[PDB]
Amino acid sequence: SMSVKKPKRDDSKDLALCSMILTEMETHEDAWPFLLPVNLKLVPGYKKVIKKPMDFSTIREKLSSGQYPNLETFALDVRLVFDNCETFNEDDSDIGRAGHNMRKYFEKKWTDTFKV
Ligand SMILES: CC(=O)c1cc(-c2ccccc2S(C)(=O)=O)c2cc(Oc3ccccc3)ccn12
Repeated sequence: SMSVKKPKRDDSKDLALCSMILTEMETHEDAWPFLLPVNLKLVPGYKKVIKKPMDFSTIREKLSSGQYPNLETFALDVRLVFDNCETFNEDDSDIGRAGHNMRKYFEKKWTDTFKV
């Protein structure tokens, strides 16, 4: 509260660390469904069903241009990729499996990087 400062984590390396995580994501063999925005002209349903599309190229651009206020906003966009993937794709399909794999990959890096 006013004039009562809470201790806060050192956030100075967050940008570099999130960039590194995103690079690891981008180069994963199963990243292929997530590299570019879902093609709204070619993918019937997508536009209407998925209210907030997100993908790794969009996140990279946002990260490179100061559009994440903090590391949590970054993680929210990463998780949004995988949440959209699950909404739109069967768990059993190649894309749905890829999404599950990439979510797991991401969360382990997230915990290992930012949870002490
Ligand atoms: C993430 C997702 O739901 C998704 C991703 C693609 C896709 C897959 C392969 C290459 C490129 C893309 S993208 C990001 O350019 O859309 C995809 C494709 C979908 O429908 C198809 C599938 C085959 C042919 C045409 C459209 C549906 C969902 N996604």
